[PDB]
Amino acid sequence: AYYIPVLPYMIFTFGSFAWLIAVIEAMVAAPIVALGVTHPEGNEAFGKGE
Amino acid sequence: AYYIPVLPYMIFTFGSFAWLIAVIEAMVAAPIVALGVTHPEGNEAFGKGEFAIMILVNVFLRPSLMIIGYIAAIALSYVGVWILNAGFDHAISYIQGYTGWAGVYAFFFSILIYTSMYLIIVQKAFTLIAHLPDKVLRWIG
Amino acid sequence: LSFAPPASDLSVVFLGNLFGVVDGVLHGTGSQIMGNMFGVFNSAVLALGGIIIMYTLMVSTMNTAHEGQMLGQKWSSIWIPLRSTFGLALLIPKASGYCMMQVFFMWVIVQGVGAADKIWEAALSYL
Amino acid sequence: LSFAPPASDLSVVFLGNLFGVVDGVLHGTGSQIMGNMFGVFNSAVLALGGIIIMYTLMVSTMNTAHEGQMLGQKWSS
Amino acid sequence: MASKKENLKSLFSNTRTRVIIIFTAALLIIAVVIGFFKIRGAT
Amino acid sequence: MASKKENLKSLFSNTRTRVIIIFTAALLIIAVVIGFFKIRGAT
Repeated sequence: AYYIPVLPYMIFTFGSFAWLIAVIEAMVAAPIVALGVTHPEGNEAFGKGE
Repeated sequence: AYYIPVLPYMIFTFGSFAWLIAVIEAMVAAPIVALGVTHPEGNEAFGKGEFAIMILVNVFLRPSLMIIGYIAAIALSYVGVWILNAGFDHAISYIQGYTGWAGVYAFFFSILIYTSMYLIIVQKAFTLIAHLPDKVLRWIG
Repeated sequence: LSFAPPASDLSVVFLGNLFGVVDGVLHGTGSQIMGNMFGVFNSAVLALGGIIIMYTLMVSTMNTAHEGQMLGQKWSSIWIPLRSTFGLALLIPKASGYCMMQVFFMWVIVQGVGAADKIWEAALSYL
Repeated sequence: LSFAPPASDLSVVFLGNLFGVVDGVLHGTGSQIMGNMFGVFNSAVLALGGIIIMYTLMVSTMNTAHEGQMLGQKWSS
Repeated sequence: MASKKENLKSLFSNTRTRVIIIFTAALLIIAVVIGFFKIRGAT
Repeated sequence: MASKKENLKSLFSNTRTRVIIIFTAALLIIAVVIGFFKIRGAT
């Protein structure tokens, strides 16, 4: 009667929170990826854009 | 009132002493890089320079990224707590037949969720300090 | 540009009482086990490295023997002398029990320390 | 519909409350330690990227001096 | 004949190559000076 | 092709290769002497 009615709420919080940590990871990754513009390495036009 | 107020200190010392391990790692790797310098393969001035560069950038960068993780962690704890505050009151409504003792321990139960979730909310934030540096090395190399 | 960390930070003095004394990078003194133990460890790695380099010498001249060409083709002969002297020099411990290669990595550690101080100081000033 | 989340969603509200203000995408301010950390952090990374850029510039120039071509081969003009 | 000095002189002699490298150098140096500027501003 | 001995002899025969190899063997023997002397002095 108790654990299950609330447990998916908790799991969805941990999911959206993993999303939070991942978007912070992205905005820390931004400087390196746009710094990679100066390098013409690879057939891509973005340098190291993978 | 106790465990969270000190927690960032505990995990920050763990990450910092891990950085210390990175330091001994680097300074024992140093003579091996020196030995690889005198290697007769090729004509490069670095030889097996990939190790030199990667552990070099690892140890050089580790401090600043643990700092950014620390401060982003105090930042993330607040968003976590207001997410939990905004979600808790509606997440319990129908749970609070639910009469008598059912109303009582259910009341109990909600705190044993609230704070316990709180306990790990900030906690994951602080795996965040342990999270950026290593994953950082996976993009540069 | 560059920036040496403030004198009052405990990061560098904790480095100092751990590793002891590093020439030209730090002046604090602590438990001097380090200097001597990595001095002897560098000497041992020097011996085994001389053995391994002699091994690579026989194998390199052996591959050159398969080719029969003078002056060698697998290696550039103008960079071997400079390369060998720089590596050998970078592998001499001093009386402190430390090479100059470890000197540049302790330099990099204190520079990363300084970067951390920079970020953390900007943060604290903003608060 | 065009990709435009509603006004009443708290996703963007706490998003911006975490990252202070972001120009042209976010309206509102919160705990703005975030802005200063990205300022100093971007400055540090652009200085470091600059020194790596000159390092790679010397590498490319020595490679193209070895080859004898102009501005290298992989690097264009 | 041909050497590193000859290559650097040949690259410098070409007007278009010379000008594009001096613009790129100007961009990088102005980047590092503004970098220094908000280091000293941050401190 | 000739045996390894002839290529080996021709390799010493060149004055420039000879001097660089004896010089490198000189640093090698010196380095192993440093290793011996301080593993002894340390003990």
